[PDB]
Formats: sequence, structure tokens, C-alpha cells
Amino acid sequence: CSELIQASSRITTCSTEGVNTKCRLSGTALIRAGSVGAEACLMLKGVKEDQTKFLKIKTVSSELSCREGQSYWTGSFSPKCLSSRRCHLVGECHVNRCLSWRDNETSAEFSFVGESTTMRENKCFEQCGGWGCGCFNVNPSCLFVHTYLQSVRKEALRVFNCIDWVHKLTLEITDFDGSVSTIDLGASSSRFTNWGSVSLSLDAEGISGSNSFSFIESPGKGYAIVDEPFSEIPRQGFLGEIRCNSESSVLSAHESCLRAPNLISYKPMIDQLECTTNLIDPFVVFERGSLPQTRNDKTFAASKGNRGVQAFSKGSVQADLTLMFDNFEVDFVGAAVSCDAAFLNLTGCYSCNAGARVCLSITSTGTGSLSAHNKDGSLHIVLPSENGTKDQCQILHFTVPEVEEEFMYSCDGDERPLLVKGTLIAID
Repeated sequence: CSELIQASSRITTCSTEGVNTKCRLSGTALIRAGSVGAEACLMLKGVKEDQTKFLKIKTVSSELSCREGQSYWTGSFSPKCLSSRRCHLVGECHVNRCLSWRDNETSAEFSFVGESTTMRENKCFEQCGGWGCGCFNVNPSCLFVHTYLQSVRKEALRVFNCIDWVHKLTLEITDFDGSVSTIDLGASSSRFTNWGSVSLSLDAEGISGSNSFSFIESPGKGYAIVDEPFSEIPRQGFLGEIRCNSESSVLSAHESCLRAPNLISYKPMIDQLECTTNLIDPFVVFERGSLPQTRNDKTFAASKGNRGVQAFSKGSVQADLTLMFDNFEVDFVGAAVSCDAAFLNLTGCYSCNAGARVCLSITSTGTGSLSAHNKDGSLHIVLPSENGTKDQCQILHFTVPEVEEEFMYSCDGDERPLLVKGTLIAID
């Protein structure tokens, strides 16, 4: 019992029938849910100190299934650039046409590649002029450049965060009687039980800093958590600095795919050129986050079967439990104790509605009941015995002025002789 609460006296009402007593739970109790794998017990206190019962609430697992939100695609890519230098005032290499380049216009130096639906950009770097650079004009030449992006791997990866995290709580209930059942509780769910019902008063379980966590999916392999929330806009130096709509778009490096600006660095060396990119290899990021992980006290594992993403608590659970009790009865008390009884007096009348009052002196070591039948089996007696000596009395109906009846009393079940006797009186 990781967390123990005693059953309040306010919701509890009990009554003694001798020997044992039955208490009736009627009310509502609020208890902190036990940690993962632990129990959250409710101790029922009876009239005696030795009378105790337990309602044990084991926590099987706290599952947080993900409802996915924003999502982009990505893959590996490599830059390849094409270069063709022309001296000043040659071709497109005129007064200011170089430095005033536009990234979307393909140069006439590259009017042979044909049509491309691939991500691409255009540059123009001014190199040294003069006869030292094979140009008649001392003015700067123009190294026209046509670069694009091609996919490295023939596979893509889907990225996403989670708009919402649905909490399912599996519990194993052990009733007071010992019967066991297993249910599942959502934040607004209300399950019924043998003793009443149960629901979640308060559910705070969820991913703290879900706005500081994102996730990746490799189709048909698994998932991966990134130590960083979702980037809704392509940021350079991050996962998804380049992103597309579909898988095929990533594989095709199609020009519809978005990308951050200035991803490709250039080293224009006269006629030579080296275009490079320092991209975040998303296939490395996935391996680092190969699905089984631990952040905070949550172990992120994949959905058994139909693939999705779930989180499992490891320790404490931030949720209250409403235990509604609908006058549910629970028993049981101690064994019956042997009882010594002696006849005191028989005072009363015969055949009258008032009847006769018989008194006995009963002695026991615990609260009990005394049961005595007469030889005829016509009249029987029931009186409470107690931890000590007490004088009990009830009503007994006779029909003969001279009484001398031998009974057989027993608290523990072993009949023992007692002789009642008395002179009954008339009423008229």
C-alpha cells in the first residue's frame, strides 16, 4: 500500500448483531492514485480495534497515447553546382547583371539542362578580370552558377508533434471481500463497481513540456523523440531545414519542397567551384532516438500493433480517484466466545400482553449473543453477552402460574443447563 487513507467516520455507519458487525459504506472518498505498479489502499475501521478491511487499488500502467498535430517530411540531400565563367561584357556578364542576380532565373550558360522540377537556385560571383584571368577586360568577370539539390537516400522520414495526449489508466481493483477486477479509466470516464462507482476527480497526467518535445517517424521502422519541439518553419541547422509535403516529394527533391535560405555555401575559385551543405542528417537523428527512451519519468514506447506513439509513467501519478460508495456492506469481526450465565429472576404475569421479564447474569470475554431453548422447544431466548458481567433482560410468555423451566444456553454453540423458575401472576 503505497498510499493509505483511512475510511472516514462520516461516510461510515455500522451496527452490531453480537459476535460480528457489518458496516455500510455510504459516501465519497478522494485518494491520490498509487504510483506505477503500487497500490492505493482504503482502510475500513470498525467498532473494535482488531476489525479492519482493505480496498486495494493497484496501478497497472498510465498510458498517454498521442494525437498528432503539425507534420512535415524530410530526407538526406546533396548539393551539386554547375559553373561557367565569362569575361566582362561577354554574354550575360555585363555592367551590373552579375551582382544583381536573381536566384530563380537560369543563366544562358546553362540553356542545355532542359526542364527541371527539382529544387534549384542560381548564383553569379564576380571573379578577377585582366589577362591574369584569361579576360580581355580588366573589369570583373562573371562566374555564373546553377545549383540544385538531389536526394541522397531512396527513403524519407515523417516528422510531427502531438496536439493532444489521451490518457488511459489501467487499474486492478481488489475489493474488501478479495474479489479482483480490472478496468480502464479516461479523464471523463466513470466506471461502476461492486460497491458503487469510480472516476477521476482530477487528471493532471500528461506530457509536461510537450511544447519542448517533437517526434520523428520512419515508415515501417519506428519513431524517435527529438530534444526539441516542432519547427513549424524551416530553420537552418535544424531537422527539417528542408521539408516537403509527401514521401515522393522528398525522394524526388521536387521544387515544391520548402527549404531555408542560404543552405548551400559556395567557394568560387576563378573557374573552379565547390558547393557544399552542412545539413542535419535526419537518419542520424532517428537512430539517436530509436524508440525506447526515457525523458522525465515517461518511457516512450511504440503502440503494439497499429502503430502510433504512447508514453508510460514510471513513478508517481498526478490524478485523484473518486470512490463513490452506494451503501455497500462489509463484514467481519471476531469469533464467538464461551459464556457463563446464571438465572437471576422471573418477574411478571401469565398469558398477558405484557408477559414476563426474565433476567440472567451473563459473563464473557467479548461482546456476544446468548441462545437458550427450553426442553419443549416452544420458547427461546436471545440476550447480548459482553466483555465482563452484565444483567440482561427480555420478554418471555408463559401460561402456567407455577413455572419451573430448564433451558440450555450457549454463546459458543455448546448448550448448558439453566433453570428458570417463578410464580406468575394474573391480570384481570
